[PDB]
Amino acid sequence: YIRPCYFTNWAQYRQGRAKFVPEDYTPGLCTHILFAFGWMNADYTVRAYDPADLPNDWAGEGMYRRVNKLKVTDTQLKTLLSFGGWSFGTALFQGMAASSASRKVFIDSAITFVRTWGFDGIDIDWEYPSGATDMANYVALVKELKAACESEAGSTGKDRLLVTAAVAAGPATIDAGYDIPNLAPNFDFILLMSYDFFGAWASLVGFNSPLYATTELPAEWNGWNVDSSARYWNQKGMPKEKIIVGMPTYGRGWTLNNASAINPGTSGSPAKITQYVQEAGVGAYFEFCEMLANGATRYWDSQSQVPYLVQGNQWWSYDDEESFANKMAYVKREGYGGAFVWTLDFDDFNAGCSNSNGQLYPLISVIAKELGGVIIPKKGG
Ligand SMILES: CCCOc1ccc([C@@H]2c3c(-c4ccccc4O)n[nH]c3C(=O)N2Cc2cccnc2)cc1OC
Repeated sequence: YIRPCYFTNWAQYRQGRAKFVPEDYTPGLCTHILFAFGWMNADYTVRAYDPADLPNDWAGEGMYRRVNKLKVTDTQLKTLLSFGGWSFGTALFQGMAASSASRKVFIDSAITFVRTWGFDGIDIDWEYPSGATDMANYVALVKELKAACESEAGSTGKDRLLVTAAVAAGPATIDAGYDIPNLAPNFDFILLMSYDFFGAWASLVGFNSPLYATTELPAEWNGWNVDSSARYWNQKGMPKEKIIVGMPTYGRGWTLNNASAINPGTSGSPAKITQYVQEAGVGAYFEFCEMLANGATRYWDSQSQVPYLVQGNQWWSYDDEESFANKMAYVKREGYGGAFVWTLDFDDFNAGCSNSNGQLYPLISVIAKELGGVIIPKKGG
């Protein structure tokens, strides 16, 4: 079972208990660490996102080496350099993928870059390719990228670089952007972004990552859930061993319009900002645990098999130990390739919740143990 985890190189800048560096990783937590993110130049060459990624005078070894140095104490761990994300937008992807020669510049620059900095593969999180032009250029990029990685491996004798992508879970996005049959043979696996189905961008109070649909939400959304999107990628021609189910350690929240209307499918505006994530409508597991300690009421959605909590006018959809174990039993029963996490930094990665029994990574640990057979230690002696 492939169990990748996203490392974000800006989580080191969060405050106090939220500060996350690679040294907070613990062996066997993941089989793959995706480094979010690598960056691009206007000419589509590759560069570091953060100067602190490279060995420097101020931070020292730098985040690339500090993440890759994790492979000495986790001897089966592989790393990948990810490109894109939502903040990256699409204008630079659209230009880079526009021609054989613009793609090759990125492809050659990227393969060189990852071999220089110790990564075992290249992850494309273009969010999102859209339309016939994009759809064909995206298929050309992944085929040409894999083609170059095979060559480089053939020439060098090294194990071939991995070629993955974080991909959309929404049916309309999936249709407008991805020629799956022409993509599947050139991908090692895809990180299915089976979350952000509902969110503060809209008034519809819903679930970030419902495993199944619920009749509490209007039928028009029956496809916006983990099970439907994974099936959709399988049905369009991605093999299951390549579909890695996405797992959020963050949650999405709302300021209710009516404090006594607390059911899924009510209406609201973005949630109040939380202390450490500092993004309205988003919040981390280590923040939700404190809400539960400070009086929030925990609810379980039986149809969608995920929790929500309510505290005053604050309504939060999130994931916990129960929803994680239910999604992992889901992954095994249905035979998908494994599960990945967005992100390591939103789990209670240091058993720092006031409520914590000491378990490091209470959420991600369930994936190590239920998919990997790995027991993550408790903090302390
Ligand atoms: C669909 C709209 C959801 O809104 C999102 C906004 C941003 C990201 C996230 C992100 C950020 C970012 C980081 C910390 C705090 C605020 C931010 O806006 N910077 N780059 C990225 C990124 O790619 N994100 C999404 C992502 C990429 C790959 C895999 N999983 C998630 C995410 C949002 O949800 C997508």
